[PDB]
Amino acid sequence: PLCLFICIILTAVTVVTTAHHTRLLTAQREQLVLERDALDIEWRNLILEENALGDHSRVERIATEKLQMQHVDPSQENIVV
Amino acid sequence: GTRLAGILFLLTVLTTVLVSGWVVLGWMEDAQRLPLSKLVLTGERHYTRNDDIRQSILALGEPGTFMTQDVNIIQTQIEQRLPWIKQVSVRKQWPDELKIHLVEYVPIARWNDQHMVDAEGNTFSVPPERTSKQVLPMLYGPEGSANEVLQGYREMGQMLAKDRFTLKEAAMTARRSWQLTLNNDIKLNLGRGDTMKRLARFVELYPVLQQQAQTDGKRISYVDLRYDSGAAVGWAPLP
Amino acid sequence: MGKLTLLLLAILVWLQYSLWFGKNGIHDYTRVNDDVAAQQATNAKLKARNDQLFAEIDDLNGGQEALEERARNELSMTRPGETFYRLVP
Repeated sequence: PLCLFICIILTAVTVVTTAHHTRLLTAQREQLVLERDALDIEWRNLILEENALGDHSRVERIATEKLQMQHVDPSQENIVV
Repeated sequence: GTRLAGILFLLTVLTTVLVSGWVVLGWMEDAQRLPLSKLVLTGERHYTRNDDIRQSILALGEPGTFMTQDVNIIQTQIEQRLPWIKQVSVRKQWPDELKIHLVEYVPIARWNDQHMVDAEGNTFSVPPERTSKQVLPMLYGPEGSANEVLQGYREMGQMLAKDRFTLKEAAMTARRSWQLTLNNDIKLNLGRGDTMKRLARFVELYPVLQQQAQTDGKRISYVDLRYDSGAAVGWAPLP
Repeated sequence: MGKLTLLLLAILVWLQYSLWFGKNGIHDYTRVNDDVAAQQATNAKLKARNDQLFAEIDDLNGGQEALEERARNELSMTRPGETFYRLVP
């Protein structure tokens, strides 16, 4: 009967609902690949900034200014498992 | 004779449901337009006082009445006024009675010495007057790390409690470095490295430490384990 | 019962077909939604990894605790008055 004409509009408004959220999700997926790429570039630059600060010749220079001393073998108590 | 009495019987049964319905309809109009003032608190309450729910309800203004008071507005106001409420569900009924169900947060530790954490990592706050009776481990960390530090406490605690140590405080930095505080203010300065491997090194090295501590008559101040297969020990005098 | 009920049905099934197998359809939703799910899950771990290193950098300048951990873990330097112990298997 025409009761299926109700079911047609019900599936029609279902299509426009799906087509809107999918079109909304693809725009979000495209934003996430830009975020992933932006994260890796930030990650690479951070590693290079760590090598500069985590240099042993630099660390030893500031740690000696922090009143520290190299490991001395005599003043070293040893324990066996 | 029969239909004569039957019609009279018809009207009598008719008239008596009309006037009696007229009575109960008046019994409800004088009842459904009264501001409900009976509330009942179902659920195990440990921090909510009875006055807490009361002053937080009437803080909105006039109580209203039945069919004019919204549920989702009352259960919402409770959640913001009482931050230690996990689940709240307010209900109504034909008379003047307000069913309110409460589910509270069970604190397992303190969060930055201000708020608290439960066993599932949820964060919440409680006024300090109602929890000063509890001895609780004091956890620290960045803003969102509430559940992450809790995983570290339960893992490092069970290793320390296995050798009869009490992990009083456990702090994590935003760079994920760890400082543990044990009983009698000895500080374990872990690092971003193998905290589980460095902590197990301490419980194996501890019996040697207290020997020279009492040999030289000194109290252990801190134990820095930011090494590999090693540890630097600080000292302090005793009172 | 006839073309008044059959023509109304052949359009509904073409609408059901275009809903599941169709541009921006149900199967397009499921596939894209799974991608968006796994992406932000991966980006969450990456951001956590980057924020942690950012904290290390933010402490290596204008701070000492992250520098002092490198002064001990990598150069074995100890402070004066700290009795150094070492564990051997």
